[PDB]
Amino acid sequence: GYGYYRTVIFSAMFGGYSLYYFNRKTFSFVMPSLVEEIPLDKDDLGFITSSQSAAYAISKFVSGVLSDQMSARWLFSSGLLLVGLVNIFFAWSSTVPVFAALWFLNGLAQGLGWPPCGKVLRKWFEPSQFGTWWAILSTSMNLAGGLGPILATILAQSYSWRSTLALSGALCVVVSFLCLLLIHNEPADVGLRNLESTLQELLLSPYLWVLSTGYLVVFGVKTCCTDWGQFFLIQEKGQSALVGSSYMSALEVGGLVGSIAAGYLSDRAMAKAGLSNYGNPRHGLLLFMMAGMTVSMYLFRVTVTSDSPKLWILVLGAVFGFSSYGPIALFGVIANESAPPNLCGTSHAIVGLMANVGGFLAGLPFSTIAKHYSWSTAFWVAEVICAASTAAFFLLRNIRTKMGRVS
Amino acid sequence: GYGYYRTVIFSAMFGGYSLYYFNRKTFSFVMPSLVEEIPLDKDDLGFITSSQSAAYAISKFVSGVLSDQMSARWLFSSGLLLVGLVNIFFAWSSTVPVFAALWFLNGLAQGLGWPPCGKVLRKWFEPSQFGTWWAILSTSMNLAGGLGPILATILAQSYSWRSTLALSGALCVVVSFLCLLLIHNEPADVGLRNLESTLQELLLSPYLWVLSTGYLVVFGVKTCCTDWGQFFLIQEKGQSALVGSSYMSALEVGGLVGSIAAGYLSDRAMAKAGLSNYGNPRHGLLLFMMAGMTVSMYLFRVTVTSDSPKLWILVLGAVFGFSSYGPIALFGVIANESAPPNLCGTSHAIVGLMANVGGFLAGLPFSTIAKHYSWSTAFWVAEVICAASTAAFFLLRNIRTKMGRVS
Repeated sequence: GYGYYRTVIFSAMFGGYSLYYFNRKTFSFVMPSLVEEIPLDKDDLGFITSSQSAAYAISKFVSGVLSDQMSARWLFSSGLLLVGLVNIFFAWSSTVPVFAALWFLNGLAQGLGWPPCGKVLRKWFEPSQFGTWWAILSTSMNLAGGLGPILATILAQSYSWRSTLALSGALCVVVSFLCLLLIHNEPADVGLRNLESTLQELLLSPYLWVLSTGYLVVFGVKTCCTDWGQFFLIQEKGQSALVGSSYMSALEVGGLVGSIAAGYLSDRAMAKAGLSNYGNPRHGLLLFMMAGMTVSMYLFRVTVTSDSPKLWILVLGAVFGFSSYGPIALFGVIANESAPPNLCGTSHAIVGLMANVGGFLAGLPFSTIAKHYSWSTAFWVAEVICAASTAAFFLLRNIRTKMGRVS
Repeated sequence: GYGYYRTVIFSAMFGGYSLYYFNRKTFSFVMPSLVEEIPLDKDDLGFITSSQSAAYAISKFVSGVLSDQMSARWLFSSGLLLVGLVNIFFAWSSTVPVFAALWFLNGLAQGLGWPPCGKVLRKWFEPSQFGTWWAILSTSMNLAGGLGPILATILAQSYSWRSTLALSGALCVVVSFLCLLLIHNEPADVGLRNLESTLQELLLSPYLWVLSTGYLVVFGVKTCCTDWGQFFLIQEKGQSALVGSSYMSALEVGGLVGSIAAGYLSDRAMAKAGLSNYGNPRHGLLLFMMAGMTVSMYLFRVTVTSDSPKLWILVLGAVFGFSSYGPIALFGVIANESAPPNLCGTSHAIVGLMANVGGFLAGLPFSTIAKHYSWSTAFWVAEVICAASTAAFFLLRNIRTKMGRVS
């Protein structure tokens, strides 16, 4: 049955990508037991994590381009098998360049997880339900990030880092063998009905780059607020460290509920409409949430003092988390959905490369502006870029969203 | 008397820059008598005019940078003496490379006219009256453009192109000798009271480049509408050639009244305010007029048919001309006004180089988008860029407008 296959393939892909995001950050999760066992440096740890970041940028791009050509089930379970072999070799490693090289290989293999998920969600799930199941699979990412450090500290208190990370890699190998048999990349695999364009017809479509610059701005504003809202509450808003950490936790909880709400309400907006090729019924709430980022960063910049209570801090953290992790889910939804069927993952990779560009823009120039001028000037520049792109995307909401050839 | 010097120096500079803009386009003005006398090609004529355009781009930049170092009266009357010597040599010329080289030298010498006007208006006129006298000197430019072809056709019907252009150059020589003695570049020349920063302190100020990108967008949208609104009414709006030409004349008359209204009402807004260094009281109506460009191009794009009358065409032409030539005057006003006193012309030149960039963007990529997609898609991309920069400049209205050092 078609719904039985939707349930089974998405549950296997749910557990699979939870294992993916758990083993994208396992060295981050079991970091205290490893630095108790063997000594490292701060710059050495940063080199390992930056090697993963560079390899995972390259691998998101290469895996998005390759997921259109080769199948999704083999690319998915081969990525999880490579992650498992990497963690098996990593737990039995002792010297620092072997740590850095194997974690570079894990950065290469973590990219092979999500564009197969994008191809499966593209060919299986209807556009009237694509956003909410996309949001539940990003909730699998968030569930891995939640249950990661807790049970990681449990298994690092019970067993060592070698045993925990080796059993995690062996679990990736087992879930790879048991998720190769439980992903079908199209409904035409089991005999069900499915639901021509080239790459230059995707790249010359303006909606890919409007979507990419909107995702660039939204991810850069998300990343600068996520990385420096703690210091913005410490230094220019007079709040303590507990209020800044609880503001980050409010932004994360609001981000989970905002990703799920963006998916579900954008699928409600897609079911009620969808007769024309120009425009997108997901823009009608993507713009609500980008205006929510505007109103949220304004009411967090000018209406936060040292005397305004923690309730307003938590409310504004939840509303900016809502209004920010919603659009990142929606730019992923549209980069997979408004693309041609054989140019879906390429479109999502070209959009997701702007995550790397915006992460660099929120790391070095945002901290540069916050060091030279002030923190409020830097976060206000972020609010200006986000609100100007909110207005620009409200203008550009009615370009030809369905990409590829024009006929 | 201080007001007597304001009147006399501005009247001499008024007649001077009228002679400047009349002799910037005299070969364009007396073009029919010259093509009756000697034969040319369309690409030859285009090479002459493009040589002037390139030399005048280079000369606006070099003259703006040089007007801060050397005096304004000598640079001004030396520019007018060079224009006069060029036209004296040009009227007595016969061969095509001499035409192109002398008109290149006129392109080099027309740049030497306006940054001395900017320095004189900067040091003489108060910021509570700077915009309206700036607008009257741009009205001198428009008066030269109005009385140019009319009396040019009169003097080309009476005398030849040689006699007319030679008497025009001799009038530039006479007005140069009689305007060197009637421009004082500071009130400290005659003993009146006047009204430290470096170049890297100007270039690293963000308001110069926010102002430059706003002027880039406004001049590109002005230039694409001015160059292609005729064809947009011919081809996609069903209007005849007379309605398109009268729409352009309505945009020009509206542009003159909008430049003067921007200057006068921005000086009224400057007199009523002006206590802080952040923000600019001219932004409060520069944003009204950029929103006027937005509303004007929207109500000209979607509420113009083949059945909507010529009254709505003329009203929308006047309102977009208002709302477009207002801001170009105001970006000049602010590029001269919000700059340091010894970095005024450099700031105006760095802003005015974006006129060259936006003129190229409205020439080749705008016609490229209008050839590939449609005319309404191209003008809608122009409306999107103008409205997105309207919103971005409404955000950025409160950056530190006073440029230079921070103390």
